[PDB]
Amino acid sequence: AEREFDMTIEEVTIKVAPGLDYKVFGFNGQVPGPLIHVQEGDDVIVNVTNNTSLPHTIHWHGVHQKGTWRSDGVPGVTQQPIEAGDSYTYKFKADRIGTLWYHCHVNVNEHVGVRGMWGPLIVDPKQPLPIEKRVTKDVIMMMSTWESAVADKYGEGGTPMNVADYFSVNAKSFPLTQPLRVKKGDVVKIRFFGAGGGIHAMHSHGHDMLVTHKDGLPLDSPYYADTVLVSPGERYDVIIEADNPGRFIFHDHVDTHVTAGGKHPGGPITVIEYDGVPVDDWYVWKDKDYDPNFFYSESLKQGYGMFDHDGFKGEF
Amino acid sequence: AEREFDMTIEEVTIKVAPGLDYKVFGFNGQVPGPLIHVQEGDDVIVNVTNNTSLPHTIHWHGVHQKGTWRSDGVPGVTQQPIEAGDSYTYKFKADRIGTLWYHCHVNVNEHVGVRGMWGPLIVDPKQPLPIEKRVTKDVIMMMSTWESAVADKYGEGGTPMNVADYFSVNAKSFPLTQPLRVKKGDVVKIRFFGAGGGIHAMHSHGHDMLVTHKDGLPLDSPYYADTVLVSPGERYDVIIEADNPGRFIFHDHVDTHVTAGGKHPGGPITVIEYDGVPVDDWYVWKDKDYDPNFFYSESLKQGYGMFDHDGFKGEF
Amino acid sequence: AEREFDMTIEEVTIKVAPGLDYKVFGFNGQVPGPLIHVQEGDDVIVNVTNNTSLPHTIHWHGVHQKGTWRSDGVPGVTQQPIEAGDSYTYKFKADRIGTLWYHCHVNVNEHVGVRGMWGPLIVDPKQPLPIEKRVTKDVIMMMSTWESAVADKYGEGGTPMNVADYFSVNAKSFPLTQPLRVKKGDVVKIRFFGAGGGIHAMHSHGHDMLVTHKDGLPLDSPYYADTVLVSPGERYDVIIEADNPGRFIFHDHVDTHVTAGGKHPGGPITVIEYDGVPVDDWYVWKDKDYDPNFFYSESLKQGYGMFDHDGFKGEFE
Ligand SMILES: [Cl-]
Ligand SMILES: [Cu+2]
Ligand SMILES: [Cu+2]
Ligand SMILES: [Cu+2]
Ligand SMILES: [Cu+2]
Ligand SMILES: [Cu+2]
Ligand SMILES: [Cu+2]
Ligand SMILES: [Cu+2]
Ligand SMILES: [Cu+2]
Ligand SMILES: [Cu+2]
Ligand SMILES: [Cu+2]
Ligand SMILES: [Cu+2]
Ligand SMILES: [Cu+2]
Ligand SMILES: [O-]
Ligand SMILES: [O-]
Ligand SMILES: [O-]
Ligand SMILES: [O]
Ligand SMILES: [O]
Ligand SMILES: [O]
Repeated sequence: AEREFDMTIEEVTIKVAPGLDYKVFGFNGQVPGPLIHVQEGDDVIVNVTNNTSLPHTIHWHGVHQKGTWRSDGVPGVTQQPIEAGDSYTYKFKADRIGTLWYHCHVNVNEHVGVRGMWGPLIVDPKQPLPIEKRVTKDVIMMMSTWESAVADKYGEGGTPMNVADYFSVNAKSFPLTQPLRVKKGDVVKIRFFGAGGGIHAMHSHGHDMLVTHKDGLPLDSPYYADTVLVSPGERYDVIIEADNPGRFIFHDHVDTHVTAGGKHPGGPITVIEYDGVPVDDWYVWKDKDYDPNFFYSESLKQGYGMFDHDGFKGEF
Repeated sequence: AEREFDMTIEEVTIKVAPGLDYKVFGFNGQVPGPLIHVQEGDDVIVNVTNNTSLPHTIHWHGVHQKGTWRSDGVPGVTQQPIEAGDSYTYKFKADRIGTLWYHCHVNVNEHVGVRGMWGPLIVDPKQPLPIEKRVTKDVIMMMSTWESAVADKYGEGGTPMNVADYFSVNAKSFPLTQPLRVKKGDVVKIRFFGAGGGIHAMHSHGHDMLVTHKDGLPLDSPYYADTVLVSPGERYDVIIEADNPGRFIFHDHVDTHVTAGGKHPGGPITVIEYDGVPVDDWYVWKDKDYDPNFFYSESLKQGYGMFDHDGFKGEF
Repeated sequence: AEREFDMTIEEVTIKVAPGLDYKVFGFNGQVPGPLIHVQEGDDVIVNVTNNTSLPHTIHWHGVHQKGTWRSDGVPGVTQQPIEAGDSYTYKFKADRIGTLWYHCHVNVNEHVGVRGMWGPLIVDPKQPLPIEKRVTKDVIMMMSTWESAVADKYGEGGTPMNVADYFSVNAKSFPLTQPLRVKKGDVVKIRFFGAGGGIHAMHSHGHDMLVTHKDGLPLDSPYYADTVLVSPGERYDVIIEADNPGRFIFHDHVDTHVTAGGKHPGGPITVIEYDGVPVDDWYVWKDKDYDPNFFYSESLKQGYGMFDHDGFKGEFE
């Protein structure tokens, strides 16, 4: 089918960590950008309006651009950039299946590295794996890093001379991340994204992960892991059988990554929280103000389209 | 069978490199911590006493904690910390096979990152692979990194603002490591662990490695490699057929890691030494005071339980 | 067959990026070093003369040195170093197939990390994969990093204390790299090497890569990827079917790696340029002064032997 979406680029401020508000260029004013969910073979049309002060593009990572290379989104190579105030339309056929993503391709070290210019693009195979058939919950985790020294000033950041001192999943640092709430018997698909410039060793306590897809394509030889290394650009899809009730932390195992501005704990940390496990008095997330769509799992149930999430919106 | 043992946590000092003594929090006062070797299905009981001035826990990485999540060792999630001077008992069933490990889960960026709070946990499968049946020598290699500036300073370190300037295997930097001594026809299992916060590209001269396990689970499709990338939290098991006598260095190929405080050589370097190869007067290790258990290879031969090793003990 | 080569080690200066000239120890005065291309089972003889002021060796990474360990090239382990002005001869049988490489094994954090002491060693299998037979273009991409503070000073660099602020493929930083020119129907083998001390996430726009070999040995279970992580010492071989005409950038996806001295763009970036696509006036590489051998693809067609390339040569003092 033909699916047409309108996107903006906005200058907004987001709260990444306690102690760290960050100036970003949010797609539709949010970080992660809106979930785009379509079916294998669809014709996609995205009209982009640049409501910021600087030029951008959108590149569709993993999208072949079969017969549409002029929509690849690379300045100086497939198009001239989208300037401030201007608009531009992308058209492509979603013939590549799986977990894809989209991001700015202007000044990528800064725009993608620390200005949040990215979001998920999920293409459903017309014919999914048997394994995907059993899935009861779909989960998106986009990891990135932040440089506090340049949080308020567009135009700097993302070089080897900068210090990345805050780490996140879906643009929040623990304890501002949210738990992954499951019930016994759930079949959980988790899609990891190396959205920023760091490497993330994602480790699930209490469970092994079945690695089923690399960069959205199904592996002929899936393998189990308790720790999955995710590096810039990559995606890994895993399956977790939620058959082991408890509270099980789920986090980046890169030691410096579980800090925030030098202080521990912080970073890409969540907790697999099983329904019905009694909450202890000392539980860090006792009485959490809970967001069931922090990993886009509600949005992912709503069919094809473009989904904003107010939990990800920034302030003007 | 039920395996019960007693572990303490001690403030001790170890020598990591010539010129670098390091204050660590050693399990049973040693780094690497004691080897725990059990069989698949064993019931494990660990009585832990914190004889240090700071709180810790012990998390059993790879252990599912099926119906025992309260033994997962995560402060604020599965337990309150073990305070200075107190004791805590962990109980779990070793139903997950393979190369596992354990480490503190309090202040992990420092404690695991630079204070040595880790050790190996090997669970023997009921049904080993055929190649595992042929193994004549079993080898543990736990890689980590060190920040010389905080060598004397508990409560500091393991942040992006620190500099990791020393590198090791089993808490020694070359030349203070030990050779891997083999004889022609040996079948060598090597287990690599990403114990600290760094990434290590483990490369065997003179030989290809067959990669057989990821995080302790057997791959359906094992593959050969001469260089295996090991990142924090991960384990890789390989097999080397010792069929090429010579002296063949075996080391981290990450260029900066074969240094020690800016000097070369150092870091995670050993040498596969074959019996009967004549020794040149210029061979760097011709007069080595040899420790046959530097890779726990002897301990691994002595039954099921917990094993200390005097060569890893620190000074009070 | 017996194949004998004479190699030198020279002090030269290479241009890594606009405004970054770098002092290196180039094999045959070039970085990447010369392509060595032999057949499985050949007996290789390499006579090395050190024309620089410092000691070196050559280690043959991936070469088993079966019964020839004393040619492994490691100082203090298998030999004494090759001192300034001296020579040394390596002999080994190429019985290990695939994408191998060679590099100095003295002071490696500096010599391999920033002095360009490395080059590719390709061993053709007697029995290549079926897919390898469809290949119409073979491509070598050797990634490394550079520390500008020590560009002019042999004897320093390659430590945790240093800052790697420039990045390259085959020792050039975009825009001084060259495009990968194909035509529709091409079958492209690319061989990625982690020559330096950095990690590189190589991403092909417009195409998936079929990953077929790890460290030169064929995988029983090849897999597709659009992003392949390459870390020091490793090689990956992939296949790209060139069936999607466009201009498709191909680059290290590690964000800080697409910079040069703190500026963007730069780093390990090329463009897959399909012959049939009309060139726009704003295209960054319109009228590029083109080197068709930037990825050794012409040398790789020219038979067994050792091949220099002037596009990689630096300047003598
Ligand atoms: Cl064409
Ligand atoms: Cu942008
Ligand atoms: Cu991308
Ligand atoms: Cu892309
Ligand atoms: Cu953990
Ligand atoms: Cu601790
Ligand atoms: Cu762990
Ligand atoms: Cu764990
Ligand atoms: Cu080596
Ligand atoms: Cu050298
Ligand atoms: Cu090497
Ligand atoms: Cu080697
Ligand atoms: Cu790109
Ligand atoms: O952990
Ligand atoms: O090496
Ligand atoms: O990208
Ligand atoms: O990309
Ligand atoms: O863990
Ligand atoms: O090597």
